[PDB]
Amino acid sequence: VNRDTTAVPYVFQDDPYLMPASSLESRSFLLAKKSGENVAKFIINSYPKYFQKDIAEPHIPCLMPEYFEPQIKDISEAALKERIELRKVKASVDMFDQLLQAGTTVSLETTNSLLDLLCYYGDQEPSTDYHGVTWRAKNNAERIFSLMPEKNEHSYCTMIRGMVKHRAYEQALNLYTELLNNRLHADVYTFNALIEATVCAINEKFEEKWSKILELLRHMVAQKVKPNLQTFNTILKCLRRFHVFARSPALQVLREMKAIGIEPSLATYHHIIRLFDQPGDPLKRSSFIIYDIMNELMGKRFSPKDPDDDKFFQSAMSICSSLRDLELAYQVHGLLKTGDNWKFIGPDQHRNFYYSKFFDLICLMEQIDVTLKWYEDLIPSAYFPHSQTMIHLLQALDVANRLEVIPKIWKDSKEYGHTFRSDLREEILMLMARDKHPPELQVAFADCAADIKSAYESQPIRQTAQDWPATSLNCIAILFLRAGRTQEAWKMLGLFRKHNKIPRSELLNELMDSAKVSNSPSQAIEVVELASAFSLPICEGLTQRVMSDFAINQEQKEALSNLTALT
Amino acid sequence: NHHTYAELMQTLRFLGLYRDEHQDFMDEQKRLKKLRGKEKPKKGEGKRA
Amino acid sequence: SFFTKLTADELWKGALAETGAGAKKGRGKRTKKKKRKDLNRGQIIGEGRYGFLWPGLNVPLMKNGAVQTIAQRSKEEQEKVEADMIQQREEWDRKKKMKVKRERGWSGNSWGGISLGPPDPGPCGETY
Amino acid sequence: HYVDWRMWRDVKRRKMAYEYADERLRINSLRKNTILPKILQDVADEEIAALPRDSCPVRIRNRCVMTSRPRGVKRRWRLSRIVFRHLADHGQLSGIQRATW
Amino acid sequence: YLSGEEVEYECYAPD
Amino acid sequence: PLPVRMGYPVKKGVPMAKEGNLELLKIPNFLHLTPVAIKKHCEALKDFCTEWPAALDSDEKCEKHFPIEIDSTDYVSSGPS
Amino acid sequence: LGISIKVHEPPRKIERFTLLQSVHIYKKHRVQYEMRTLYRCLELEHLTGS
Amino acid sequence: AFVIPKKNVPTSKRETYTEDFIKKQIEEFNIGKRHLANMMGEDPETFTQEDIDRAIAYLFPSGLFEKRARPVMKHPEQIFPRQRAIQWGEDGRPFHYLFYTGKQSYYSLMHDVYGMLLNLEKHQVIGSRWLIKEELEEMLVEKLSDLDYMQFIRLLEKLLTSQCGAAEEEFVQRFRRSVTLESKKQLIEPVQYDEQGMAFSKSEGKRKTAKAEAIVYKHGSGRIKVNGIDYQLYFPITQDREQLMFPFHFVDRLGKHDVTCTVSGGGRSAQAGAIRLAMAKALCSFVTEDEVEWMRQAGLLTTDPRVRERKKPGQEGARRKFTWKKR
Amino acid sequence: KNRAARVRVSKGDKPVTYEEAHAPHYIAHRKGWLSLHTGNLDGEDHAAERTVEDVFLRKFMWGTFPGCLADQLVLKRRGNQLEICAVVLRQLSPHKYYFLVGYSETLLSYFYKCPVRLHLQTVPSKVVYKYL
RNA sequence: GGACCUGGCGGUGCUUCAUAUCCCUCUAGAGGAGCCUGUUCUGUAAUCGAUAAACCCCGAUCAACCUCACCACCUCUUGCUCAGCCUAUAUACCGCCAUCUUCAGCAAACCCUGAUGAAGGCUACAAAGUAAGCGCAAGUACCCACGUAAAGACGUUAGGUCAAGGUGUAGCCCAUGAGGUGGCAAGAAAUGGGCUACAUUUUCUACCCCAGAAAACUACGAUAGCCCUUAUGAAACUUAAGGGUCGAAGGUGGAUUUAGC
Ligand SMILES: [K+]
Ligand SMILES: [K+]
Ligand SMILES: [K+]
Ligand SMILES: [K+]
Ligand SMILES: [K+]
Ligand SMILES: [K+]
Ligand SMILES: [Mg+2]
Ligand SMILES: [Mg+2]
Ligand SMILES: [Mg+2]
Ligand SMILES: [Mg+2]
Ligand SMILES: [Mg+2]
Ligand SMILES: [Mg+2]
Ligand SMILES: [Mg+2]
Ligand SMILES: [Mg+2]
Ligand SMILES: [Mg+2]
Ligand SMILES: [Mg+2]
Ligand SMILES: [Mg+2]
Ligand SMILES: [Mg+2]
Ligand SMILES: [Mg+2]
Ligand SMILES: [Mg+2]
Ligand SMILES: [Mg+2]
Ligand SMILES: [Mg+2]
Ligand SMILES: [Mg+2]
Ligand SMILES: [Mg+2]
Ligand SMILES: [Mg+2]
Ligand SMILES: [Mg+2]
Ligand SMILES: [Mg+2]
Repeated sequence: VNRDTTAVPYVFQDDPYLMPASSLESRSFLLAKKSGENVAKFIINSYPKYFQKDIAEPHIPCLMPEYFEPQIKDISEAALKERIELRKVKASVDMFDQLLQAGTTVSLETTNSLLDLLCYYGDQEPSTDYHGVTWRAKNNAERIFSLMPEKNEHSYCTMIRGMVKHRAYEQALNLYTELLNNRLHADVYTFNALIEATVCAINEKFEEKWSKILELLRHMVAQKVKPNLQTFNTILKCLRRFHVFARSPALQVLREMKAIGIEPSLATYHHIIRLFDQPGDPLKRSSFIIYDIMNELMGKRFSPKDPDDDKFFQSAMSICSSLRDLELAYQVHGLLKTGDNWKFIGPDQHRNFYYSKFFDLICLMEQIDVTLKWYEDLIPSAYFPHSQTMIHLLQALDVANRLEVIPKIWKDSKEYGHTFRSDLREEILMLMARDKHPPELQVAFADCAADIKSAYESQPIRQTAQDWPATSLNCIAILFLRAGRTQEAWKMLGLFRKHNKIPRSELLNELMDSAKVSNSPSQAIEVVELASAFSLPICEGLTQRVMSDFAINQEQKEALSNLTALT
Repeated sequence: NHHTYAELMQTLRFLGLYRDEHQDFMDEQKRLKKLRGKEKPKKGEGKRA
Repeated sequence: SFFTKLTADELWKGALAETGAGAKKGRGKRTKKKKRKDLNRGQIIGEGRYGFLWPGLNVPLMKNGAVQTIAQRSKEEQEKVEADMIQQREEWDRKKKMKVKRERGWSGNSWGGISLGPPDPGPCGETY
Repeated sequence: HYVDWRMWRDVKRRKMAYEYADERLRINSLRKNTILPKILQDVADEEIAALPRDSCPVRIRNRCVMTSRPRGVKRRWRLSRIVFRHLADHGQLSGIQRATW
Repeated sequence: YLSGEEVEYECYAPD
Repeated sequence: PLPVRMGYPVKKGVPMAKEGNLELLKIPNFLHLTPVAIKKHCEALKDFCTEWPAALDSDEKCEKHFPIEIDSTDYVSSGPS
Repeated sequence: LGISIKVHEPPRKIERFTLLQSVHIYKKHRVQYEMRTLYRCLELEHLTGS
Repeated sequence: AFVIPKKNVPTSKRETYTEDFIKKQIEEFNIGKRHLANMMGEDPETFTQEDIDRAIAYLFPSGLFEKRARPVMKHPEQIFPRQRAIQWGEDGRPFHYLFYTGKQSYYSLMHDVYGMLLNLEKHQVIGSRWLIKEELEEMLVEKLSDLDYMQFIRLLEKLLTSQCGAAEEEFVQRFRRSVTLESKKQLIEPVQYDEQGMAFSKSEGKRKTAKAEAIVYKHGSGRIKVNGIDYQLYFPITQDREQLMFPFHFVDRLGKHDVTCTVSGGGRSAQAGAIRLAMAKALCSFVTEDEVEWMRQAGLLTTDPRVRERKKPGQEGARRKFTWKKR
Repeated sequence: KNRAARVRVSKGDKPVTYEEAHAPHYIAHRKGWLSLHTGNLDGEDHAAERTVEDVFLRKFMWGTFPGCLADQLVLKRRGNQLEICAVVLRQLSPHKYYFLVGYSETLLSYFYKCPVRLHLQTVPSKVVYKYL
């Protein structure tokens, strides 16, 4: 089975009233559903006795309540280990202090397991359901560490990693000196964090920072420590600041990964992609970096190795739009569609950005017959469009001279939450009323303008004053005339005076043609009366046209004389 | 387990997630009986003392 | 027992006693009559005694662009909510107690002389 | 929260009977044969008679689980005739219908 | 009787 | 996308439409098991199957080589257990 | 899948039982219910365990 | 203005289906017809109503005993009841000159039949029946009384007795519905041949819960075997043997055929009855057509429908009631 | 006179649904069952337990979606899956329906120790079969 | 008080009817005997409900304890329950039903007649009625299209059930609530229904229909009484089954009465 293009994603309720009709509701409907699940889990864990009857065979461990409270109330080492597994930072510290004051021996493995908890969360309690730098100067972690009687390599390593995680870059480098003075050897994970601190500790020129890092890497070779993927990924992530200076050094890291035997992940290329994608002219370098990166990734199935693997596709598509290369965009999307690579697209914000840049590049550089196939395959099945993509789609229909689809784009626009977007309704009306069309099309454009008119009339800002742009009124009126709904067009002329919007020259001339056909002198004067209010120069010439074209009654002649008096 | 069912749904009502129409009906009858003077006596302070 | 409970419609149909030999021949008269009340009228889904604030049910889901978390009203803040609901209940009762009194006829208990308004509009858009 | 005090007593009788089932089974085995001496069986008679009265399973009553009706109960659904019919007549019991033939 | 006289727009994706 | 109706109609009436039709909701439908789907499903399940020995053409030949027969029964019911 | 299959319909079973109609007395008035179990038997032959 | 509870007749009113409604229901059926054909992987062009009903029964299996309550996807013409057309135009003038009778279609027919009877004067059974009132009420698209139906039939009969011509004969046949009679002629079993080449026929019979299958050989000496036993040993009761004699005796063929029959279920009498029916049905293959009609008229070829009646609750037996207690 | 599950004739102003309009003798003839499981088939066990669960779920959903249910629930069991199919109204905001779906599916999955899914079909108004 | 209408009633007329149906006719019964079981009455410290048709092997597809709601004695008091109550009221009710119904009618909305009185509204060669809906019908279930089920409106009997559960009103809250132990349920008698009989179309045995014996004080006939054993249970003179012993009334049942096409 393949994706159903007429449906919204499977997570939503398949019901016309409950299906999301916009990108905002797509995000909010899932958050409301997750909120309901959290409220259920909150109750399940708060009142576990109601949910303890197990009638399932085989047993389902994942449908039983969770118990987050320690059940050992004795003061001993085996009771501390329980509070460390539950990740009780305060209880574990209190239990560790009392245990220490009593004079009982606490093992080293356990003392380290307490630092791993404090050093990771920063002496703060992890988030629960319901009851700048963050390396607190007064922190239990540093205290317990000092009081510690015997300190092994692992004790320092967890202190150095915790400091860097919480942005205490300067303290972590100072602690890295003691480890060396004590003839100890750190691990790769400690070195990964120290590379992050070397770059972020102080602001200096690239050459200074690039000389320290190479010293850390050489130290890692002296200590017989082998670098992992995150070692190289941290270097490339940290070189993002220097941009142009780090472009060639960054490519030296990539070539080193290949030789050593570490395999670049999606994150490894995301960092290189972002490093080379600096504001400027991308053609000079970014062109051949993305073309070579995709030839390497062609036909490769990916596995999660780095936390930043879900950012490559969003980054790669962003450059394809910048370069305006549709062949490359298909290769990026082709890579996303091989095997299970589609799961690396990222969160909802990254999924909507990826498809916006991808589709907006299709509408621009792709044939309109294929553009409308992607429009059907992606929307709403893959993502809900932003109002700027509906505009990019209309601009593509205009360039292709296929305007019979405009009424469909408006129908879909409403179903995607763009009923009350001003930039969109103006764009639709301007294209429809730009030029005259055969009677069949003109009638269709007047049924759409009518529905747009209703949208302007029933805006949610109707509580406040209604904003009727000048272009919108002129276009909606012109479309009614060209369709033969003159009765509706004549009624709208009042709205030019009510809102004080200048009538367009074309609208006034076409109104005369509808009058000369109906041979109604009063209406023709009503037109000259309108243009006279705004003091348009064409009016004085139009009054001459009205005289000859239409029979002027004495009252009408005096009325024109009154406007002539104004002239 | 009638305890579990009664205790669970009573708890869910206090949490605002379950509407017990029967319980609401009983609560309105008990409220209007106080205004009528027919209130439950205190244990030990019954009409016989 | 939870399983012995009934719906409001069943409870009111029983309590009101509108079907029966009493109501067949008007064998029972009603100076005091049980009056049906909708007890779900002013009730909000998600609102309970404990005063929990469920994001997406009884409070907004997002606040300041971020998803709200489970919260509970303070004991003082919850008393006000309860008091406000009781006053809203007496106000609603006061709105039903305020009924516009119609003019009487030839006598206070007589129907004679009372206006019934204009006759109903006929099927073919006829009016009176 | 059980339907009535009579259902609550049966709940306790079923719980106590479950706790003493093995003990009663073992003692009864000593009484239900012609192999062991009467002196031993007479002592076993006294032992099982000294167990709590509500441990005896003959005192358990199959009451309606929703109304506690002690008679007119259908064992398969554990419901009284009245409650069963209410559910059956509203189409809420899978596969059950009125029988005409 | 005498005591008391007895007692629209739909749009997609509304916010 | 089918104008399917269900329900015993009232006098001079028609079976109820599909919208809000509980009788159609009560049916265990087979929309997921259309002949087109079954054939596509079974093409993917062929890689999981093995070939019966050609030598065992008849029951008498199976009895000769495999004289013991073991019968066991599995029961598929609906419920948590 | 290339499996040899035969089908037949074993005879149906109808289990009937009687209940009182009234809540109280009126013994001679009953309501009778039934459960109908219908069968289909697919008989597959000469297939491997996989 | 005083608010007497406002009235609404439309609530319980019927929903009339305007012609535009049916026109759009047919567009949905044609689109759905192609969807259903696509679901089942069949050609949409040759997709018939029999295929639709088969596909709907598979996709939406319903065991409801009443077929009218089962899922259906039919052409709107079939589904929606036929709607009487407008009986006047925009100016309000009725189209038919007999409108104000309220029965323009019925009284127009009486006028046409009465007019034909007049012209005749100025000029001068087994396989067909008259249509029933419910069929006349559909040709006319009106509701009719019983006496209205009789008056129309009495007027048509009065037209046949006259010297009605061809024009007056096509008209009457519009109201004559052919009655298709099933033939009571007994179906003859095929004559088979055994390994030895002896001709025989085979049939079956049922009496109460007894089921019998008899093989009657074309030639024989009168031997009857019941479950491998001689008939007089299997049926020691003289009445059961008389039942076996009845078919052969009735056609004068005692001692001319050999029979091997198997019988199961029922009692001794029901088994003899089932064998009687099985032997008679098989014996019909070796007698003339006239003899088969004589056996039919003698009750030898009819399955007896008399089976035990169920007991009802609240009474002692199938019919016997409990004693009406002394008052 | 029989009373069981019979909406009685009135003045022609009472709207009844298809299910409400059919007395018990029409069960399996004109109307189907509101729950389908294997407990009531011959040779099958645990009918009592399936019956109690069904009675609870109907009360739970009635009070969990107060004023929203437009018809009786249809309960389906396949294997250990429990599917709840409900016809609801279009008055509550979609956010509140998604909250209650997530909440109800989770709470019922932990209560009965089985994967539970809730399927909502919305109708603008209660579907009326006839006016009795 | 006058006139009239409606209803009820008439030891009120005529006419045609009932199809297992009012009478006779047909078949097997009840009414007499024993036993089983229900009710009444009496008895007991010791439930309740049903109780003319439409109660009386009825709520019970079921009481040795339990069940249980009763009686006696003892005990507990925020009590399995954000208490509890089988306490009063079915003449406040829902729920589920009886009953005519072994019926075919009920009926909104309109229209017309009687002076626009209470009232009435049909004639087919037709003279003011039209009628949604409900019931019947149709359809469906069982073995058919037959039959049997099912279905059977509105209304009648303030019909039955607060003790299925729920619940209005009133009442109890150291008691009208809760628990424990033991105990009640018998028969002077009357009566309803049923079972077994009184026998020869029978009894016993073999057999499942070609037999041999029995056949009036050792026959037919108790499923009763008494004794023993076994089964279930913790508990059995008590419940059930079996054996032994015993061998009674009964000799085909008045008025009257039940069911069956
Ligand atoms: K009279
Ligand atoms: K007798
Ligand atoms: K009642
Ligand atoms: K009650
Ligand atoms: K009460
Ligand atoms: K008797
Ligand atoms: Mg007054
Ligand atoms: Mg018992
Ligand atoms: Mg009989
Ligand atoms: Mg009845
Ligand atoms: Mg007698
Ligand atoms: Mg009594
Ligand atoms: Mg009484
Ligand atoms: Mg009474
Ligand atoms: Mg009576
Ligand atoms: Mg006791
Ligand atoms: Mg007792
Ligand atoms: Mg009491
Ligand atoms: Mg009553
Ligand atoms: Mg029939
Ligand atoms: Mg019947
Ligand atoms: Mg019928
Ligand atoms: Mg009474
Ligand atoms: Mg007491
Ligand atoms: Mg004896
Ligand atoms: Mg014993
Ligand atoms: Mg003797």
